[PDB]
Amino acid sequence: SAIKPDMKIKLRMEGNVNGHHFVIDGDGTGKPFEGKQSMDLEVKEGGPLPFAFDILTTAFNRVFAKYPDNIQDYFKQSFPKGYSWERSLTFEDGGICNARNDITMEGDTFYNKVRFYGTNFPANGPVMQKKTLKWEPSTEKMYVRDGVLTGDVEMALLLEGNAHYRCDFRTTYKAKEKGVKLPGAHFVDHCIEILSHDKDYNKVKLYEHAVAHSG
Repeated sequence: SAIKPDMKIKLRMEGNVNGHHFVIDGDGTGKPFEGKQSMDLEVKEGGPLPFAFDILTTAFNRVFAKYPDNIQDYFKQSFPKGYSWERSLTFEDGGICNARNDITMEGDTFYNKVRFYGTNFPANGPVMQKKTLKWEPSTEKMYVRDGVLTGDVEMALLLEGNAHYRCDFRTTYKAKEKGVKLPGAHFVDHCIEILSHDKDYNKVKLYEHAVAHSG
């Protein structure tokens, strides 16, 4: 009821990876009930980025997921006040990232305040050498841990030379308003894709389709 079938999205990300500082703006639209969104991104400071753009893409909102009637939708029930999430990303060669997003809504627009910090990526590894191609489609497991809604996903970045580079996500999600009821455990399938880009990934168009289910 707060959430319309078509919503606009505004975003700013600030961050630092291996010491490199950057600022990225996003402008997008999506369909919350169909689980589809896309976004145009533009690096404003720090470009051309010296690391694989792909590590950032899942930090650029689980409101855009199709939920069936039989699973409580914690994210759509969080609005208009909104919610926040914090994520750790643990890569198999020791790279580590922490990201957060604080999401608010004004009228027909979501605003996103995103922070992304990464460290310990080996200078000779696929992230700093820009050898990544895409994330594989994934399944996030949603459950409650110590009273907090938690999503785990085992992610894989396809690399040049048909190898995958693995990363474990853990995200915690918290409604701003007390007493939004927690859902039962469930799954969210995701597919995220870079649809287009320019030479050094200073301008990128991103898309995600996500669908909640019970297994």
